[PDB]
Amino acid sequence: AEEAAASGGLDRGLIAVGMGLAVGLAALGTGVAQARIGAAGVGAIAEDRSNFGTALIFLLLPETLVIFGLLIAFILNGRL
Amino acid sequence: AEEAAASGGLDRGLIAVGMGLAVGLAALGTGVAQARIGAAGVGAIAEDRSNFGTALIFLLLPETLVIFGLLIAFILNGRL
Amino acid sequence: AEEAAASGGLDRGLIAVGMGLAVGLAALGTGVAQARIGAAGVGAIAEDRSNFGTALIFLLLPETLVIFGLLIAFILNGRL
Amino acid sequence: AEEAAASGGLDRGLIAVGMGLAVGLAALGTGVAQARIGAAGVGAIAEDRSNFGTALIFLLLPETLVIFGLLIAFILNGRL
Amino acid sequence: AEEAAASGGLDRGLIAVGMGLAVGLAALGTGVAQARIGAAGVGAIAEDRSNFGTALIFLLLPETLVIFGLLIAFILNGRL
Amino acid sequence: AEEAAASGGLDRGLIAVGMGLAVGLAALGTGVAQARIGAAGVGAIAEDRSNFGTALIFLLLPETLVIFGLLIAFILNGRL
Amino acid sequence: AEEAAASGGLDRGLIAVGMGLAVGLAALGTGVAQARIGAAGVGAIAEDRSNFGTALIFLLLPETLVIFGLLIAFILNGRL
Amino acid sequence: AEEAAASGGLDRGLIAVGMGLAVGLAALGTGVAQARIGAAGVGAIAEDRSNFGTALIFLLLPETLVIFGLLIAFILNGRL
Amino acid sequence: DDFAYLNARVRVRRGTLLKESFFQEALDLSFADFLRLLSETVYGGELAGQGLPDVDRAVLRTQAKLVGDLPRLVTGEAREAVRLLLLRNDLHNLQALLRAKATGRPFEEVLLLPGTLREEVWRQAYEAQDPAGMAQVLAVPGHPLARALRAVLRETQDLARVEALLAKRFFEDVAKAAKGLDQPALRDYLALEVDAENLRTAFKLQGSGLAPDAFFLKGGRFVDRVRFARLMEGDYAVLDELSGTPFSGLSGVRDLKALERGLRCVLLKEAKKGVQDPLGVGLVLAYVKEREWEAVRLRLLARRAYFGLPRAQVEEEVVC
Amino acid sequence: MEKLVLAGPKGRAKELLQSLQQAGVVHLETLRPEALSAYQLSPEERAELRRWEAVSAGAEHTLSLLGLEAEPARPFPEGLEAAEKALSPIQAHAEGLTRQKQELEEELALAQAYLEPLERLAALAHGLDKSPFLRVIPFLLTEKELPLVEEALRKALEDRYLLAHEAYAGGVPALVVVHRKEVDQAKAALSRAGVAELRLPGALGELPLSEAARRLKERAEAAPRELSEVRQHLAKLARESASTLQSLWTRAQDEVARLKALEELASGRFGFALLGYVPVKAKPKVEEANPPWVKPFELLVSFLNTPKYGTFDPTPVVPIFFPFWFGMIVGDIGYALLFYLVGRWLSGYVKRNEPLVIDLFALKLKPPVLAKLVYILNWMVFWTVVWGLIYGEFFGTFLEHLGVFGTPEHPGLIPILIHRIDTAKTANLLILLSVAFGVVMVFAGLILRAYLGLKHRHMAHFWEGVGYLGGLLGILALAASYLGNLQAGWLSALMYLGFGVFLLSVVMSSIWLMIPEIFTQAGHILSHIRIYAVGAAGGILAGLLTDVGFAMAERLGLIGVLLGIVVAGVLHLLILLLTTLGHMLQPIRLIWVEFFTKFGFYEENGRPYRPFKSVRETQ
Repeated sequence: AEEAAASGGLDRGLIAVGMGLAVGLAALGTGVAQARIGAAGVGAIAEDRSNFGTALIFLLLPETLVIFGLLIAFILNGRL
Repeated sequence: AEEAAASGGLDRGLIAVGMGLAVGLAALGTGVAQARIGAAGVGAIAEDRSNFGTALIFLLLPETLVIFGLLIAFILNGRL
Repeated sequence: AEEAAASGGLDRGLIAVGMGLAVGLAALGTGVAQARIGAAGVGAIAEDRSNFGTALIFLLLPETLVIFGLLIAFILNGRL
Repeated sequence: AEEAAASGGLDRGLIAVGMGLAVGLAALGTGVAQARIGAAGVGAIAEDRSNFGTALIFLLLPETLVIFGLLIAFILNGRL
Repeated sequence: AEEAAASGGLDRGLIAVGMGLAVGLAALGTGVAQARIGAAGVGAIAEDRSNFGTALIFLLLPETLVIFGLLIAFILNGRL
Repeated sequence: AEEAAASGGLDRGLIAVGMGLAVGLAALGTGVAQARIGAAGVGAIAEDRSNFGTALIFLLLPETLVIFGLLIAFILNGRL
Repeated sequence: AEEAAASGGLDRGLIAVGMGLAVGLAALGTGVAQARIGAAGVGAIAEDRSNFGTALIFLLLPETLVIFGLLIAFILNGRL
Repeated sequence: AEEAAASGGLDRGLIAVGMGLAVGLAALGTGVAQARIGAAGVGAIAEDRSNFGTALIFLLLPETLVIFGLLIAFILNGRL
Repeated sequence: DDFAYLNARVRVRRGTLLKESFFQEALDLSFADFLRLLSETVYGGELAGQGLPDVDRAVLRTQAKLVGDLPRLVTGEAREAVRLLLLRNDLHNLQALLRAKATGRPFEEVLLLPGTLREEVWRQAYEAQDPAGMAQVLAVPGHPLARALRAVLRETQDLARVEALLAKRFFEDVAKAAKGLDQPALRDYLALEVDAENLRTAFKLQGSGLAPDAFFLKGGRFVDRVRFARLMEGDYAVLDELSGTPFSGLSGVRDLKALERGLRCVLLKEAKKGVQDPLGVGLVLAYVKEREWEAVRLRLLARRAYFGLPRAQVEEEVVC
Repeated sequence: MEKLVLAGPKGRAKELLQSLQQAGVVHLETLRPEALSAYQLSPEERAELRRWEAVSAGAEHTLSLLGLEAEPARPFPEGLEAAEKALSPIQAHAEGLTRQKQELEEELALAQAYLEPLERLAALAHGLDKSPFLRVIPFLLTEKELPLVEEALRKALEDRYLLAHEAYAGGVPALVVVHRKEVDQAKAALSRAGVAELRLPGALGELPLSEAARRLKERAEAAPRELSEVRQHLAKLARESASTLQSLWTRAQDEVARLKALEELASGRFGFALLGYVPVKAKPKVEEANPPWVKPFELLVSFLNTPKYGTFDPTPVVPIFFPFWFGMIVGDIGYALLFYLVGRWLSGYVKRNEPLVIDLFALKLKPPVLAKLVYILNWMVFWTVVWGLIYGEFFGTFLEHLGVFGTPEHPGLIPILIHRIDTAKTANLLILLSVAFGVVMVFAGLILRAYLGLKHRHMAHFWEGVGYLGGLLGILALAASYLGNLQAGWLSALMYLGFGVFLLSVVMSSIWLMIPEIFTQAGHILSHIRIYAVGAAGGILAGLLTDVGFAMAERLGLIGVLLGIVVAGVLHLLILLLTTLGHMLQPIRLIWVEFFTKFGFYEENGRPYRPFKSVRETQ
């Protein structure tokens, strides 16, 4: 919903319970992923400075999942 | 739900109950994601003082995961 | 909730469930971040007494998360 | 006052679940966070008795999360 | 609720469900900390009796966490 | 209900169901913690054949929690 | 335990659920507690044929949680 | 008693729900336990290629806990 | 399983490790004063005679009870992780044992300490009279170093070859298992051990006319086939392009002794900063390199003192 | 006059000098390290030191062998010559006795193992083990191995071999007897099965079986009698002369320390150094110069006199501990009542333990010297149990009453039925009464913390320490708005806004580069509140376990319940102890929030000087 008054929906409340799951689990997961690449990145600098770039390209990838999740939650709930 | 003031309808309650799942699960994810890089991160300094900066900038990224989960929650809660 | 001390509505009880999660879970995440980084800090002091501080600055960063949970609970139960 | 009953109520029971999350989750994170610090603490006293002070300060440190969680639960449940 | 000599009531019963989560979780965290440290304490005394006292002090510390979870729980249910 | 209660029915039964969660979780934390150490502990007994006992006593310490939590549920579920 | 009419009844069910929990939960904690210590301990006898007696006394200490839960469960939900 | 909610109503309903938890948890704690002993057991057959009999029996010991929980529940709801 | 008790047992032990300031004192001492000093330490606690055979023995026996007793004290997933570390000290025993059976020489004048294969496994193996039977007796503790041995023994019965293909196949075996047991601390180290091995295989076999690709096995960080080929021609300009690795210090160095010194000091360093990761195998990792390196300096300081060698000949090799 | 040499630290130059000046030593002049150089020990001096170490070590060696080691504080002045002549006969005698003893013990251990097999084996081929015509080979087989071995030998050796066995209770020692020159073949057959030849250590192994078997039977009978004697002679020697060694040990050790002192001072390893002169008379004189409260205070005076920083006395610690510490004991039915008894066993004596002998002569599990030190501690425990018995009637104010609550002083069925500390109003005030002391301690630590930076003259500590104390006021302010709501705490709802300005406004004057970290300063405030609350409430919980341990938890309560509940009560005792000892660690856990964070206290993250836990161990 809106913070302003311009929404109402008996259906929507149920949609909020179900959608809270998807964002929350995607952020959990994306984070756990992120950490492995970040620890790996510590190693990457250690091995060779020049290919800090390699850590960067892999590291972008789990971000896509939360971001995708945020858009799904808005469409299903909060679009109006 | 409501932003200002406590919920006064059963429907407002039920939405609040769902929305909590997203900020909780995220909140946990920021936590786990910080630890693997964070523990290593001390090691970054240790090995190479100059590239202490490299460890921090990775750690910062999981903070993003909570703020994205909050924004969905902040908007969605106000009305049904 | 914002109104709860010895009685309250059924509705109010429901906002208290959902918002309760957000803070509790931050504390949870803080503790996991702390476990790994704290444990690493015990290595650092052991080796050299003087760089207790580096461990402390890295550690100071997951505290921010516990404070973030508080604010979500605070706003959503009822705006200051 | 803050958090009390004498008669209970239907409203109270839902209030009781909500306040229960905060203490329970915080203590779980305190327990693990301590546990790791506690393992590493064997090592601090062992190398030198000149870092033995440092080990005591580390051990006290994960308590703050649980204390903080007691407080959020009392406040929410005793503010009008 | 009450805990004078009985706690019977459908309403109170709701409070009983709510609190037991908090005890549960707090007790769970205690289990991981206390045991690991206790094993660690038996190694300390076996090599060196000059650290027999540190080993004992560490054991006690996780006991506070499980009692916290009981005390909150009693409080919501009619107090002590 | 119990043989030291004389209040049964639907009312005692909700409390019994609900409070039952706490002991079960106290057993879970106790469980996982006793097992890890106990396995390492076989090597302890193996080494110390005159101080074999020490190993035995450390095992007993996590159990203290489960049993303590049962006794708390006993009070709550019957005090007559 | 028993099933009858004088170890049976509707009155008996309220007792049976609570007391039944006591074996279940005690059983939960016992399975995990016993497994690692028992896994390693049977192994010792395979390696070293002088640890078999030690392994058997050692094994019963985690067995104690189910035996305890069982005594509560049996007596309270016995006859009368 | 039995598991019903129309052969005793609301009073009965509580027994059925609570008893399910004892079995469900008996099954979780056993299931995980079986894995640990299995994992260690492989070593024992490789090491001693005729001490096949020792590995199978050690494994049997966690099964005991599910036969314990699952029967207790069954006898009690078998009364009616 | 689990390192929870075991790490804790090692943390008490890290207390009685020999700090840098002992070796500093020891150089200033004669052999008589060295002997009084040595007896304070835990290696000193196994001492049985003033002379050289006895110093070598007190050192070894200290390593046998405080370090070689670690794999027994754990089982399973813990045990495989700890085991890989222990395995290098077991390979040293194995290569010598395999050589006593084959060339018919006595059981004696070999390295024996417990690790993963016990003393009795080495005696039963010795007394075995078929190489295949010798191999099943070794396969009893369970480890990747059996599986490595077993394949090489199928191709050949020639001593020099079994030694080389076993070592090559063994580090390859180690690497795959280790990658699958995770942790950043172990991974960084593993990479260095393989990189160091690669350099070192190239040095030992230098100028034998052989293939340079045979000295490179996966696990690397910055080294490759071409550096090996140039190195094999005798060119050390390859080490002068090697930076971004902690072998930055090998640049402008061309003596085999300085080069190899360098690799052992680098490996020491990685492990010493693994105590910012003490969880799991990290701490044990640091503990084994330090007990090994310590033991080595007391043996060099004892030799240096007894025979009155020049101070600078050993002062440099007793510090990194 | 006698020349005397003095050292101290640079920081206490004036305080050390004033004290020495008073003490006896006169003519105190300062000496810098360059002056101390060139006064390193001459080679002769080093030889005395080497020799003093040998005597020290040499005693430790003799005295350990003889029995137990004990280090007294009583030396006996003697020469180099006198001490070495003392030491040489006893070390020699004892070395000799222990060697016999080891040989006697190893012989027994082998003979106990291998007499029965060698007897069996010898018997089987009696008088045919010393013949050249026949060859015998002994070896052990288990029931399992016996068939394989027989097959292997039979195929290898045809039917002109003799395999005989005779039992012994378990496996069989077997003997194969074969012709001379058929030895290699015979051996080869055992080796293929994996069985090998049994040979014993030393001459016995090499002797014919019949000789070896007769002699082993003889050694097992003789050894235990001779072992007894050697152990006896050794015991007497300890008994008579354990003291001689101990007194040499102490004296030798004092001389080693003196000569080490001069080598350190000589390399200019003490920063403040003095020279001065004492007459022979003055030489002793220099070295020479309500119990709960007074008693620990008189020992603490030794730490009053040595300061180390801007710190104040470590003595505020002890009266903060005592109220809070006594109030962890609050039972009156089988908690504080049982615990009364415990006090007497540590402040008297028991023999109901084994490692503990009689306490009255200073003999415990703890070392005999440590046990004499912890007399004071044991008293301080005795004072805690006593006062806890009084605070057990304080608790019984909230229980017992004949009208206010529904439980008499002693019901006539069983003492105590149901606790009546389950009143909601009653639990809250005892928690809030307890909280008030925790607050008093927050002010006392941060007020000293500021005074610390004023008199240690580092403004950065002064400024930070003042500011953090503003936050306490905000913390309490905010609470009142929730404990009294708007009925009370509407007298601090507007001061709170400004209390928040004070937290930050003084801290920023030092700047500081981690402003967030101030959160953790607010964490320390919060703990004093929660710990005192835990100290009351968790204390009260201790009592409420005693419900089901020495209070009605059988039938409806009746006469029989009194002596029936004790089944669960004893089991409950060890459980109860473990959790309540956990509370008694709260006083020190509280103290350390402030003590190691330099709140008018010496410590601050490391640094020499003990945690108060260890100080109070002996006091």
